[PDB]
Amino acid sequence: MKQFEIVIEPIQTEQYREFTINEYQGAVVVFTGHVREWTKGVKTEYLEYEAYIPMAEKKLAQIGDEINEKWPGTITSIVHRIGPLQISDIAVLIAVSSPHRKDAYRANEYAIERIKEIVPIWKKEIWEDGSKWQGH
Amino acid sequence: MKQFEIVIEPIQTEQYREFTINEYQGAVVVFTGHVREWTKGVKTEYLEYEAYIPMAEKKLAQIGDEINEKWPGTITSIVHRIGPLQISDIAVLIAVSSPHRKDAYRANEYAIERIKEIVPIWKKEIWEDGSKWQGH
Amino acid sequence: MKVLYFAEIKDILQKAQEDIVLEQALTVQQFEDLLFERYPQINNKKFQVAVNEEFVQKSDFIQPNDTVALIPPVSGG
Amino acid sequence: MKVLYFAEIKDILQKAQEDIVLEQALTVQQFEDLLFERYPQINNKKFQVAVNEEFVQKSDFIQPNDTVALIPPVSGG
Ligand SMILES: Nc1nc2c(c(=O)[nH]1)N[C@H]1C(=O)[C@H]3OP(=O)(O)OC[C@H]3O[C@H]1N2
Ligand SMILES: Nc1nc2c(c(=O)[nH]1)N[C@H]1C(=O)[C@H]3OP(=O)(O)OC[C@H]3O[C@H]1N2
Repeated sequence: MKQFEIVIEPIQTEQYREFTINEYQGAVVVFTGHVREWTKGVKTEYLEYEAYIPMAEKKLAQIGDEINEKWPGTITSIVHRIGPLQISDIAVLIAVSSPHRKDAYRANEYAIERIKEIVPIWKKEIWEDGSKWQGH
Repeated sequence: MKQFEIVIEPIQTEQYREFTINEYQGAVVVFTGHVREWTKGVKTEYLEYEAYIPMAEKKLAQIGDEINEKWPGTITSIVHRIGPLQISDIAVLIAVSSPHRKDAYRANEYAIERIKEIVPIWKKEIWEDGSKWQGH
Repeated sequence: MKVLYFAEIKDILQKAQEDIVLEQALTVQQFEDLLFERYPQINNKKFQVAVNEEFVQKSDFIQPNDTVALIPPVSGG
Repeated sequence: MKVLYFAEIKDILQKAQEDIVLEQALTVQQFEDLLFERYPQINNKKFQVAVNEEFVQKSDFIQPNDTVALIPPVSGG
């Protein structure tokens, strides 16, 4: 298990909490992004994720550095899955430990916003009658 | 597992995430509170939580309701441990799922705030020189 | 009436609970007066009172068969 | 120079990489220019360019040996 990783296997979640804990930390926040079935109108069959892997892994490492700078005392771990994901599968997991609770919440929310901004990962939404790569 | 529970036994964590998941939920945020050895120079040997169990369980469910009120679509689960707790042991876990990520983070952070405010639970800091019950 | 004690008050009073017989109902205020005349060593300690697992005001009433709980400043999480 | 395509561009172009011989170093802008002439069918698609796994300005140079990736709007998480 790397601190920052792109994987093809289902994400084993609890080991990421463990990585971030030590005696100085009193808080851990874990965020998991799951595939939703319904509603921008027509039901999602599944999601296909792909990545430019080495650079994607680097950009995740970079977000960890930004978090260390902005919130010292934190430890961050991030993993993203690729390939076809089913309804409710974990696409992404972010774990941030910290001495006190607020930094953990802040750094964790920072991470997910930065992933959506700078990491070369792309999702394709497939449904019965078609499919389309997403932007933003 | 109860959705809102006080436990003596070590908290087993993955199940609380799983309780909150369904096809509508895009994000789960889980907060764990861990016993800290060092607090800005000060050394903790161990902690000792006690509680007014039936009231504390009522009050935790009341927070679930408040969250459902303020962030419709959320599912929430909360467990708090009592008794003597060692360094890095999980004293509290808070799991919130929501269709969207912002509600998940907001709702989780509200929950921990409210627990510190209303729920009848008390921690006793033990150090090598003595001990003391904490206030706010 | 079952009185319950927790945290520092449990420690001071050297007891976890007790039963006080009440002939008639009385206000939370009158209950505190009773408690402090019995236990001057806790007359300077902060707490809220819970009657049957809900927080109450000083003008609220305690019945003889009620359960009452002295809730010192909470410190959960 | 190794060129890497992803997402919608990978699908339009039916391929994930190709090799393109550059006589000399080109600015990012010139390379996009070359790409649109070579591939009319993607000149309405938005992308940044990454050289050796780094984002770059349009006036930065691509060396003949560099690896160049077309990064469409990202949709991770
Ligand atoms: N030794 C020691 N460890 C602690 C706490 C504490 O009060 N003493 N608070 C617990 C909390 O409720 C949270 O408080 P906090 O200040 O939000 O920091 C994170 C958590 O740390 C926990 N770990
Ligand atoms: N079907 C589907 N599932 C998804 C996302 C999505 O866009 N479509 N966004 C992913 C995210 O990155 C997070 O953003 P979000 O959409 O704000 O909600 C939580 C997460 O849901 C995730 N799961």
